[PDB]
Amino acid sequence: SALDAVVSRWHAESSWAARVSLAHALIGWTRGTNDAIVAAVEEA
Amino acid sequence: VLLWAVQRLIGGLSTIGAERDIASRLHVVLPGSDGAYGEAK
Repeated sequence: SALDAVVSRWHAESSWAARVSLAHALIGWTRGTNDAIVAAVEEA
Repeated sequence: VLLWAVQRLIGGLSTIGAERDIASRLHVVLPGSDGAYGEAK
């Protein structure tokens, strides 16, 4: 949903096309910010 | 005015008929209008 705003603004405005390189990565899970969660998802 | 206003409107309008009559289930319609459809989604 947060994507759908900024990327939609990118597709809308033609000024951001030559000024910003919008990029994004769908981050997964991190083991820091516990061990039980990591064990459960590694079993998954 | 859309999201927070109607969400607190649902909360308030559903609070009143909570303890007075059980299984009185409130109903809401949502106005959803491609990019406009994306914002609606």
